[PDB]
Parts: sequence; C-alpha cells; structure tokens
Amino acid sequence: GTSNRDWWPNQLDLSILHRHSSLSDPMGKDFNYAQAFEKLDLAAVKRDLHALMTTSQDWWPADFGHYGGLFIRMAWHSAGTYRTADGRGGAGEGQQRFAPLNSWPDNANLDKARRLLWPIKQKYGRAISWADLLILTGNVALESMGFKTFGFAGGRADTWEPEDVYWGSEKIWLELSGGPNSRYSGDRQLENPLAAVQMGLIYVNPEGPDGNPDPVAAARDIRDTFARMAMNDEETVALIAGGHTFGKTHGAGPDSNVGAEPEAAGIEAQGLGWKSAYRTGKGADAITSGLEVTWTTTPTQWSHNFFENLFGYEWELTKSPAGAHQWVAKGADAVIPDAFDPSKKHRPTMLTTDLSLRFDPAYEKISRRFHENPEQFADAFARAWFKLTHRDMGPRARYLGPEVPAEVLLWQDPIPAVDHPLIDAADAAELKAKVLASGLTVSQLVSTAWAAASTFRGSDKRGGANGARIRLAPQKDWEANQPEQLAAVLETLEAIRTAFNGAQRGGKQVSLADLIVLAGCAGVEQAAKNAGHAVTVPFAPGRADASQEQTDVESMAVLEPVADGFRNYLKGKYRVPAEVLLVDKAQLLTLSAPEMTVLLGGLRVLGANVGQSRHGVFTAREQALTNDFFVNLLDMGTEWKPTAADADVFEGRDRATGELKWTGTRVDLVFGSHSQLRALAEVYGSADAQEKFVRDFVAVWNKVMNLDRFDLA
Amino acid sequence: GTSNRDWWPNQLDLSILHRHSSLSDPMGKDFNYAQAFEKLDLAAVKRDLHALMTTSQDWWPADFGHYGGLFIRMAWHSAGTYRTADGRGGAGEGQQRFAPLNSWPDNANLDKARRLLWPIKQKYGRAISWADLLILTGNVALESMGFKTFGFAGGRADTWEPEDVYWGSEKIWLELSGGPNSRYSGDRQLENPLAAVQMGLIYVNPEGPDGNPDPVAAARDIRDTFARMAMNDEETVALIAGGHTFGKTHGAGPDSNVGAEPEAAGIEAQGLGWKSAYRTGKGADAITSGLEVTWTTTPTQWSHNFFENLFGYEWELTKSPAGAHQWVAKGADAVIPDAFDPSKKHRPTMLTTDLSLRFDPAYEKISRRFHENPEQFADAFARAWFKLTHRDMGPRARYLGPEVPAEVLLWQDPIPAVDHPLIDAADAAELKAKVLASGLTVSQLVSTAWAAASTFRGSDKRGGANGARIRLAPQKDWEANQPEQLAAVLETLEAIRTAFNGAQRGGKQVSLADLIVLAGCAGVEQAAKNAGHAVTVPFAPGRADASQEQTDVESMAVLEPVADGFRNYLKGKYRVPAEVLLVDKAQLLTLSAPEMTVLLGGLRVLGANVGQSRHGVFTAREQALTNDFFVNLLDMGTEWKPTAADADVFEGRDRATGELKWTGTRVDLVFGSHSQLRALAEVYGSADAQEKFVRDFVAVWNKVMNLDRFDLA
Ligand code: HEM
Ligand code: HEM
Ligand SMILES: [Cl-]
Ligand SMILES: [Cl-]
Ligand code: NA
Ligand code: NA
Repeated sequence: GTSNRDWWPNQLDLSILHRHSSLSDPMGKDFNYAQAFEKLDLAAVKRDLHALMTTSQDWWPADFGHYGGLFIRMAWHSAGTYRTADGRGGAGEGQQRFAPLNSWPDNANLDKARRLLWPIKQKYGRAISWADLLILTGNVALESMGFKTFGFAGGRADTWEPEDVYWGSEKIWLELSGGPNSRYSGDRQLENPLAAVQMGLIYVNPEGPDGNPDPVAAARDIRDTFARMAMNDEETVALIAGGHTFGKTHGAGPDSNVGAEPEAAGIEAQGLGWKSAYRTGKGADAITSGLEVTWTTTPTQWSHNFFENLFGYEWELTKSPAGAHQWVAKGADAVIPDAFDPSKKHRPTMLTTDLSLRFDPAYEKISRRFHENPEQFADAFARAWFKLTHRDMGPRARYLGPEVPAEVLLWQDPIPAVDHPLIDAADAAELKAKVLASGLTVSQLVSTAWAAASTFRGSDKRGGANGARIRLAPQKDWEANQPEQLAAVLETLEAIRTAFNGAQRGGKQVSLADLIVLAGCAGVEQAAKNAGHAVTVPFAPGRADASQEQTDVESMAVLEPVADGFRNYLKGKYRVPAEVLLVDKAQLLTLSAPEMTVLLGGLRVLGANVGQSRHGVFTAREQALTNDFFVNLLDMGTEWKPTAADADVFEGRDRATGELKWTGTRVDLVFGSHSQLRALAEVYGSADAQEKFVRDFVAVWNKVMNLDRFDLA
Repeated sequence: GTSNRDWWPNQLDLSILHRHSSLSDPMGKDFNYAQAFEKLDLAAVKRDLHALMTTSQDWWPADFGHYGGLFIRMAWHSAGTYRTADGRGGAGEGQQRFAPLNSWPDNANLDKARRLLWPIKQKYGRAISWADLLILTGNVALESMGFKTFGFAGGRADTWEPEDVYWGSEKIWLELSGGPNSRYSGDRQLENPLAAVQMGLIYVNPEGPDGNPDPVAAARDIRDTFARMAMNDEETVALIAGGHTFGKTHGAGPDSNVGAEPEAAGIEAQGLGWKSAYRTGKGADAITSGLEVTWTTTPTQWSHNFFENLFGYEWELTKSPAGAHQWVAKGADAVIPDAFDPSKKHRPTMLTTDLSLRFDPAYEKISRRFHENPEQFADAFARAWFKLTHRDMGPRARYLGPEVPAEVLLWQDPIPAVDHPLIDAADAAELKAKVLASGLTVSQLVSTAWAAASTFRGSDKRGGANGARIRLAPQKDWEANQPEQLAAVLETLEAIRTAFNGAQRGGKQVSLADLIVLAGCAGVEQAAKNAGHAVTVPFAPGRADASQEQTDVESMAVLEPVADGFRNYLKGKYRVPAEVLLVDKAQLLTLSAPEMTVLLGGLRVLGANVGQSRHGVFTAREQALTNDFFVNLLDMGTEWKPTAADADVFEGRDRATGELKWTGTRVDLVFGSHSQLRALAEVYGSADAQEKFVRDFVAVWNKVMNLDRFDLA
C-alpha cells in the first residue's frame, strides 16, 4: 500500500506530536499511576522477585541456578539507551518492551527475562508499571546476591506505543562504521544525538571498535559513549566492573543458529525471538552475543573478584565457539564454575572492553583504586547504578515509595525545599502591577519567561523555570537568552522581589523563579489588554531558587537551545531543515501540533524573537496579543520568494505592487506550506477566531510555564 | 532516520486506529460542528459564493470570466474518490485538502480552486467546514450557470489529518497497467477495493484505457469504475454529460512545463503546486490535464448543447498541444468560444470518454433519450449530482440546514419515521426477562445482535442495527450471519415482539430493530450474571424497521463481512493476513486498539464465533463474561505451534505434558504476538482487571450497538 511517506519522503512528519493519545491508552482518562503505586506493597513484590531469582523455568534455564545476572543485564539495557544530547531513551518509559528496542541485537534474550516477569506483573497489575518493574527487578537481583543498593524510586508510568527516536540512519543491523549512512566522520566523531557505536548496540562493541580487539582503542569508544549517557570515568569503571561481577555471556555455538528477532518472528513465537537451532537452544547451549565469558569465581554473589582477575592474570586473545574475539588467562587454574555441569570448571576470561579498564591509563588508576579498596568500588557502583536507572526520571518530586534515597545528588539539578508561606492571588496581582509599572516591556517579560521555562524536555524531564537557573551559569550566558538584555530584566525583577519580600510579615516571600514566571504572565496579560481584551493568565506559585553550587554547569550544556523556532533562532547552520528542528522542539516541550501552532503565532507578535528580528512578525501592532500572524501569513495578496542573500529567508511582497511587506524564515512560512499545519493556521486566522486564539494561547503559555511542576502533580 | 516500518515492513500497523485524536484536532473537545452549522447564515454564504464566481483573480484568471466549471470539477473530484467496496474516500471529510489527494495528478489546479475559497472560509470560520464548502460551491456554480439543483445538506465535519486509505500499490504516479504492482489482472479485472484505473486518477483515463483512444473500451472502464462508486448507467451518463456541459480542459502546451505538485513544491509556493513555465502559466496558457477541449457553445450556461454536438457531428482523432489524444468535429465551423480572446472561436471537441456515451451501445440509448428529452436529462443529472455529493454522508438524520430535500431516496438506506411512544425502562426490563425466559442462549443473543450492529462502517456511515435489515435480503442469507441459526432467533424474537405489542395501550410498540439490540443486551447481562457479576447494559430505544422495498439488495452487498475477526470468520483465503483484516474492520467500526482488544476477548468467551468454532475460546466457562481470553492467551505454560493441516490454525499445548489445551487462529494469537497488542492484553489479563474488563466490554458493546444512532446525536 503506497503511503504519503513513500511519495513525499522528505515532508515534515507531525505524527510524532500526536503519539500517546487517549485513544491508544488502555487505562481510563482519570488513571493516576502514582496513586496506584503508592498503595503497592513494595516489600511483597520484592519478596516475589527474590524467589523468582532461583526458580528456573525449563524454557530458559537459569545459569548457575540464578537469574540475577540476566536481570541486571536487562535493567542496565533498559536504562542504557539514554542519550544526554536530547534526553531520549532510558528506562523511564519501559520502551524495552516495544519496537525497535525489544528486537535490537544487543537485547537478544531479554525477551526471555521480560517473560519470566509476567507472573509477577500479572499478580500486581496496574500498581507496578513494567517500566518500574524492570528496574526494581535489577535491584532485587543485586540485593539477592549480597550487594547493597543505594535505593529505588517508583513512578515511571507505562507507555503504550513506541517513542519516535532517531537511533541512526543505517539500514543494516550492527553495520560497521564507514558505510553510506555512517554515524562517524572525522577522527572517529560520533554524530549527535547518538550514543552508541553501531546500530542496535547499547554503547560499544564488546569485541572492540568495529570488531578490532584492541583494549586501548576500545576504551576511547567506552569513554565517548558513556559520556554521551552522562557518565564520567569513575562512574563508567564502577558500572562496567560492577555489572561484570555477575553472571556470564552466551556464545555456545555459531551465530547462524539463531533465528529471527521478536518483531520478525512467527506469530506462534508469542512475542519471543532469537530461537536457536544449536543443540537444546537454551541453558548450557545458549547463544546471545556469541561471546563465551564468565568473569568471576562466584557469578551469583557480589565480590571483588572481577578486579582480582583483571589485574591478577596476564591475558591472551582467543575465540569463542561462535568465533568472536575474547580473552583468556592461560596461566590460570580452572577456578570459574560452569553454569550447568558441577563437574566442569573453566579458566578466567574477559571481554576486550573489560581489559580497557586496565590498559587505558586513566581507567587503570581508577580500576586500581577500586581493586585495592573494594568498599569504594561498592559505594561508587551503588551510586552509579542509581543514577543510571533514575537519570531520566525527572525532579525528585516524582520519586515514589519507601526506598527513595534521602541524599540529594548534584546530577538531579536539585531544587531547594520551600519552607515559607506562598504568595496568594491578591499578592500575585500586586506583583503583576509592580512589574508592569517598572517599565519592563511586553517583549522583555515574555522573552525572559519563555527563556526560563522552555529549557524543559519531556524526554528526561530535565529543565524548566523551577530553580531560576536562568540567572546562573551557564544559562545566563546562552546566546539564545540574550545575555545583556536578560541581565537588565533580572536586575529589575530582583529589585521588585527584594521590595516585596522586605514588606512582608510572617515569613511570606516570593522566589525569583516564581517572579520570572509571574512577570511573563503579566506581559501576556498586558499584551491582551493592548489588543483590547481583559484576561487573567493562570499562575501557580511554589518554585524555588537553586544556587550555583547546586548547579552542575557541564551537565546543563545539553539543555542549551541551539535551535528554537519559537524565538526564530538558529545558532548556526544544520543539516536538518529548521522546520524539522521546530517539530523536534515541540515534541520535547510535549506540545501537539495545534499547541505548537498557537504558541508560535502568539510569540511572534509578542516580540519573543531573539535579537528583535522582524522575521515572522507579521503585525503592525507588535506587543498586542492578536491572531495577526495567521491572518497575514494566509493572505493570498502577498507573494513569497527566497532572498538572493539567504535561501532560508523569504520576502513577502504585495502581489499587485511589488511593495515589501514582511520577511520570514522557513519556520514562519512552514505554517503556510505544510498541508496539515496550514489547516491549523486557518482555524486561528479565521474571522471568528480572536477569542479562541487568545484562550488557546494563554492555555499553552500556562502549560509551558508548568512543565516541570511535578510538586503540583 | 531508520524507522520500525523500515526494519519490519509487514508488521501490523495500529496507528490507523488512533488517527483523529483529540491531540491533532484544533477545536476544543466539546466542539459540535452540527450546532455551529445550524446557526450559519447559509443564504449569506451562498451570496458570497455567487459573487466569487465572476471575481477573477490575476494569479489564476477565470476562464470565460466565470470559475463555475472549475468549481464543479473541484466538487465532482471531492466526491469522486468514493469506493463502495469500503466506503472510503468521498467528499464527506474534506480530504481533498490533505495528502495525497491534494497532489494527485487528477487534482491538478484544484489547489487554485481551494485557494479562491479561502476568503469565504475565513469569513464564516468554524460555522462552515471545508468539506461542506467544497460541495456548496459546486452547487452554487451549477445555480449561477442556470441549473437548478436538487438540494444540499450540511453536516460534513472537517478532519485534521490524512485518512489511511489503500489507494493501490503502484510506486509511480499514473502507472499504466501490468506493472509489478498492477491493479488489474485477468480480463481487465480491477482489484477490490480500488475504483480507479490508474494511481492518481479519480475514475478513468480521459485518453482511453492505458492511453489507447478507443471509446468503446473506455466505456467498459467508465462502467466498472462508476459502479464501484455506486452509480448505474443512467446516473453515469447524466453525470458525465452534465458536467461536461460546463467549462473546459487545459492543455495549452507540453506537460513538461508543469512543475512540482503541492506536497513536493518549495515552501515559498505556500501550499500551491503545478507551477508552469509555459507562457504566462495560467489563464489562456493553463495546463492541467494536457487535453484542450471545450464542449459547448455556452460554457458558462446550462444548455442542451453537449448531446447536440455529440450526435450532430462525426469525430476525428487528433492531438492537443501537449500531445494527448482527443477528438475534433469533422467539417464543423468554429462555433465554440475562446476562454479569453473574443475574436477567436474553435471547432467542437470531445474526449475519448465523452465519445463513450455515444459508442457504447447501452450508453447510446440513454444519451439519445436525454438528447430527445432534455428535461429527463436535467432531472437525472440533478438527482445524480445530489447522490454523488451526499453518498458518504450517512443516514438522513445527519443532514443539516434549510435545503435538504424532503424526498427520501433508495440509496440513503432509509429508516421510517417513528410515530409512536417508545418503550421505557420498565418495558425494557420486562422484554429482557421474556427474552431470557424464551430459551435463547447467551451465544445466540450476542451473536445476533453483533451481526445486526457490526455492519456499520464509519467511512460512509452505512450499516448498523437500525432498520432491522438483518431480517431482509441479503443480510439474512449472509454466511457470516449463520442464516439457519439466525432465522430461529428472529422467529422467537418476532413472537416476543408480537405478544408485547399486542398487549399495549396507546400506540406504544417496540420495533424488531430495537428488540434485536435489547435482546443482545440481555445476553451480555446474563453472561455477566453467569460470571457472578451484577451488570446493567445501557440501551437506547428508537430504531425503526425498514422494509424490503427500502433496502436495495445490490447496494447492501458491499456491506457483507467476508472477514470478521470478531467472529473468527474468514469467507475464503485472501492475500492479506487475517490480522490485517481485523484491524481494517476495527477501523471501520471506529474502534481504538484497546476497544478492539476488549471487544474481541469478550466476544470469544460469549460464543460469538461463527459455527461455534472453539478457535480462541480460551475459557472453561463459555457464555460467562470474564477476562479468561487474556489470562489464558498470556499463560507461558502453553506453547503454540501451527497445525500440519493448516498453517493459519495453531495448537496450544501444555509445555510440560504435551496435552492439547486450545486451538487458535492468527486473529486470536496476534494478541499474544504483536508487541502493542500484547501490552494491551496484559492489562486485561492481570489479576486486578476482571472488573475493568467487564466495564470496558459493556462500554464498547454499547458503542457498537449505537454506531448508527444519529437520531440521538
Ligand atoms: C562497555 C560496556 C559494556 C559492554 C561492551 C558489555 C558487554 C556485554 C556482553 C556482550 C554481554 C553478554 C550478553 C550475552 O551473550 O548474554 C554482557 C553481559 C552482562 N553485562 Fe555487560 N557490558 C557493558 C556494560 C555493562 C554494564 C554497565 C552493566 C551493569 C551495570 C552490565 C551488566 C552485565 C551483566 C550482568 C551481564 C550478564 C548477563 C547474564 O548473566 O545473562 N554490563 N555484557
Ligand atoms: C469518465 C468520467 C470523466 C472523465 C474521464 C473526465 C475528465 C475530465 C478532464 C480530463 C477534465 C480537464 C481537466 C483540466 O484539464 O482542466 C475535466 C474537466 C471537467 N469535468 Fe470531467 N471527467 C469526467 C467526469 C466528470 C463528471 C462526473 C463531472 C461532474 C458532474 C465532470 C465535470 C467536469 C467539469 C465541470 C470540468 C471542467 C473544468 C473547468 O472548466 O476548469 N466531469 N474532466
Ligand atoms: Cl524515548
Ligand atoms: Cl477517507
Ligand atoms: Na528519555
Ligand atoms: Na468515505
């Protein structure tokens, strides 16, 4: 059946903005997962999970009699698709159970692990999400084997369809680099926003870079991918050594014995895949990655044997039974247990990528300290495992249940507690009046609040106006934020705040974060008034102000908007058309197409553009909140042509006279071109639409202002 | 960016069932288009449309000074995508303004027509939909030019994204037959459900079949395609001769002058396409189809000149200026006006397909009769134009405004008025009790009501339980409907009805239509009681019984379910996998994936299967309303394999014992395979879900029972 994507393969795609509708959701519209989880008997689930670890099923027999390793692997893959560049991936939505992740080659046989979990998911039903369960299972596996975890938070609600993520352009699973859709260029530079070396891998190739078994060069790939998942050297060493304390790899026979991945398998396979023709197909004969490595003498017990072996032996290159490169300690005795035959033992083995921890010089220092000081290794691994599995969960206010760690970590972008009464409605009105009396303009007010709030991304729930991090490094100096203009606005708002707080009794105070938002609300109210409409913009206090010391500057970098079509801003020149970047930003802000459309057309005429550019400012009453953008954009009396200077800027001239009326960018003019967006623009540009425009604009503005307000959830 | 569709191109696609969400819709959730239209001043819109007809715009100058022809073509094409096979296409959703239809070659320059309408759309806003406006504008064009229409109904709500329609498999626009994705096979047999001869055409090729200019062979294609659009010979001759009484074609220069269609055009084209490099590119120089024909001496006025010319001359084959085949009148004088130069005239011309109306023997008889009796021609064309443009609108209860024709037509599948008091809640309880006392079983009561109601399709809003057409030819004899069992149930229900109606005072009576549905309700109630649950199923009376004479048997044939996954029924063997057919039927029924899931799992355990098949009946308590289907389908204790006899039937055996537990079809087992469906099955198969399953099932049941109930909208 030929589709629109087939006829017009480069048209913009809006269906990313309408995923996750009420239509696809089997739960009622009022279902609240946090309420369900908060009444779950978590202790009882964990007891069930404990028992499962050593209850072997014949259709996928447990190695060593214990599923713990398989489950740690499962939970680390659940979390391990995360990319800091856009916050997509991670464990937070349980996406491992949907395409394409359920069928990535790095997730081979995790379909078995997920299936083992069904009886428990079934027992507790909607009170524990799959997303929570994958992670909880990994924790319980660690605990069952003697490892003390740092804690666990619930609150990952399940999702019901695949997320739309760019995982790369290769059309072949695992394609080595250098092909026609290579994700590398230059001196081994991986394209943003990717965080893996080959399509269908979690991070790196366990045999080495493009299969070359050189630990040193494999370390460079480890470091790069891990950094693109927000982990530094110490965290990376702790995570890899920690995880490979447990279990084993599977490569009992040649890879060609393994059949179709789950999305390709027959219907009778009932959602499982990688069925193997090698011997029994499972257990002692299992083939997963094609490597055959068991790291430690006690694969079902926490120990410090991974570093004892890594440093204690000299290693030589050998091949698994499937032909993959791996390493053996030939000088060793057969000290490693066999997974099923109590009468067999094996020599110690390692992956290329494990040897990286000893032969990369920066890693060796850390490895050695963890070898000599295994308590430091256990503490690091516990912290990094928590971070790994909670990195995309958002503000601590979303964390549920009795096991949440009390320690506040810098990576969580922490917000201080509020310990004082909040402003009320009359106070908000008085502050809005003081703000407008200061001389700050509609444009200044709207721009500053937009800049503060629109760093939010729903992918990992980082960013937003809570914290007032706009006033701190590095946000204050981001080019999009107009650093000198922003400094003048913030100074005036801070003086207002100081005056208001100084006049209060009884501990009542307003935060700067709240005032930035409220002042943007005043700007929108005044814009509506400029257009002859009295409206009240809703405003919810309770934001707090974070300090510089509570703000990791390096980790904030990935939130910098380099493209923000809402402010007609592009930091430099990109391969991807600006309209594509606009939809991407909309998806991250959780906006539908209609909400995107209303919001942009309003911001244009409020003076939100960076630099006060006239591009898209299709009004003669700037700073009045009207539907002028759409009425003028859709006026057939105006003809548009790309400029000679810049093919991405367009001039709109009167069709009869040739007089120049407006200029625009691709972001502006897509609303008059794309057939779905233009149908939207038509609604808002019609003669009956002034009231609808204003209401829908105020509603989306308020949505944006509240994106990180999980304290009010 | 590689997608799931790329990796797994034949995996089932559920996003068709979650199109048209509240997310993509710019109107608020409570917007009611019928209420908006009812307050429109239709007389005012029509005056603006009359003015527009002769308000020529320089960017697309009106032929003969009058856009009427262009607009009739625009309306005919809006309605002309309709296929009786599935009810998809047609004018009823305004899909002409979206991909792919906005860019079909046959809709070239209709983007201009649509744009001429924007000032009117804009003026009236939400009170007139694009979908209604296209049709209204065609009617007003006809009226402007002297032709009295039969009527007009409003009520076509706009839609906001492309509908998912199978338009064929060709990957080349306009591809001639016999290619790798040929829509023809055999003795020119067009594949169902298609109703056009080439990809991107409305019906036929105006040059002739695959471009060969034989009017007789063209006639065969006209007859077949028009019959696939629900028109017979009389209506087809009236429509083609009526339409080509007006206006002209456009082929002033070679097609190679015309540029990108709208979805491929640059952003500066602002939603328009087919920009031409030939001379001025418009007006006297216009290129649309490549043909250059003007049919009549008065192209802006209704006349009898089409048939005078058709019969009055002998025709010679010639070429337009673009090289296309067309016909010219032998020895004729230059009597046809030029569109722009009052000093030029032209000889009469015709398309191959116009000559079909004279050279096909059956058409010639009709054409002659219309030539001799032009009042018969006028009346038939009025009637046919109304049918054309309203065929997908559904029951008359949907028709809005002051111009709706009072005459009831056979094609509207008319339902008689109700002229008596309706049963109340006490009466409903009394009838449900008599139904349960009669001996009829849960399976019989559910099956019959399913059969009556599940004929509805939302594509053209035909079918459903109103009417009690299940008791008439041809529904009573459909294989899916189990004709002998159906007759036994109808006999018992009719005796209950007769007894009930005979005991009433005043004119209170229950229709058989209502009783069929009420009796199904009772069956679901009894099923829930069998499972130990106390459930009341909602019921809305008000259906009436249609007569056989109000039920066109040939037009009902296209509603026969040849595949009905909900009854585990497949009439024969199809190219398309049964799961694909299931989703297609769910889309027709307007169900989401969750609704499809709940409904199928319930139907299976209630005994709705055709033939009492055990396939999918995964319960030991048939006729009790439980979530057994899901709990058993997801039990990993059972292993599934395709049978030796039939690869599309599967056996579920105890994994440890080998004992046979169940059998299933692909429709059954897709719920345990497809990763989105299995996620849904899991919610309903969980230990906390029995009550939710029951409630959700009763809701979807009632939805299906009410699909055609536009008298309660
Ligand atoms: C450089 C990073 C890493 C590489 C290349 C990698 C590579 C692999 C490979 C190839 C397997 C074998 C899969 C099989 O054949 O069954 C695996 C197993 C395992 N990995 Fe990793 N690993 C990485 C990091 C991690 C991390 C961060 C964790 C967790 C903290 C982890 C935990 C495990 C566990 C527990 C297994 C055992 C699975 C079982 O017992 O079934 N690994 N690793
Ligand atoms: C066998 C069926 C038909 C064929 C093959 C056919 C073909 C065509 C073509 C090729 C054009 C020229 C397009 C252009 O170059 O501008 C056209 C124009 C038109 N047809 Fe048809 N047609 C069919 C049926 C219809 C019907 C059912 C109606 C309406 C009831 C219709 C009314 C129009 C009118 C009004 C125009 C004139 C457009 C103008 O003045 O711009 N035709 N037709
Ligand atoms: Cl994601
Ligand atoms: Cl459609
Ligand atoms: Na994420
Ligand atoms: Na339709």
